[PDB]
Amino acid sequence: MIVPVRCFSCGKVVGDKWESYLNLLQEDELDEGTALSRLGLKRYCCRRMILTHVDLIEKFLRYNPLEKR
Amino acid sequence: GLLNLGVKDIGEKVIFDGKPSGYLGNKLSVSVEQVSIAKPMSNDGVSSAVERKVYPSESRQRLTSYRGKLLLKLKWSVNNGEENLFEVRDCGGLPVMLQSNRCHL
Amino acid sequence: LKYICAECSSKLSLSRTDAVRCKDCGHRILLKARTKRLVQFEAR
Ligand SMILES: [Zn+2]
Ligand SMILES: [Zn+2]
Repeated sequence: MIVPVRCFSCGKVVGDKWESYLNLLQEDELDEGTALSRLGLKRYCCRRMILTHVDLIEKFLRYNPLEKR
Repeated sequence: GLLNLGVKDIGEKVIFDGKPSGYLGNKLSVSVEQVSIAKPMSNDGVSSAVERKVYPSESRQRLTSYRGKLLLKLKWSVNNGEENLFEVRDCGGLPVMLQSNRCHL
Repeated sequence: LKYICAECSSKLSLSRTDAVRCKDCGHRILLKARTKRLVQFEAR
């Protein structure tokens, strides 16, 4: 679902970096490794959290029971 | 279709009544020549008019089955074509399966 | 105004001896709406 706030292994806050990672991937032609390095994720424990996130929340939000379809 | 081939190869089942008519009175030859399943629809009570469209989400939420009507026309044949009485008879709601041609998705 | 239709998502309300159906369409499934009520939790 939505991006976890903190990295599991150590505790570094990665919940403010998903949108930045997506912007760095989309606007600039940065590889995932370079984008993660620019975001400040040096350890692979922190790197995996943003590199392997799925973001199922966007798929979940398409089913809204309080708005006419 | 397989259903149409099945009813075609079933054949006609024949009965007699005692009304003196060489064997026993007149002859009855009941058969089926067309089986049709329709996509599920909802009567919405008794309003009818244009029938509503049921969906698997509605079936799951209602905790009921997702079935469409089954239609059969009986070839009520008397004395080998002397007098034929066609009549389409519904046979309840046949449970239809999702993403098939008889489903709304 | 405590119910929401399950197909057109229109808010409505019910009364005694009232049909369980939408007032704008024929759907007979009404999701219960979430109201404002204190629900204490723990951030653990
Ligand atoms: Zn970490
Ligand atoms: Zn409605």
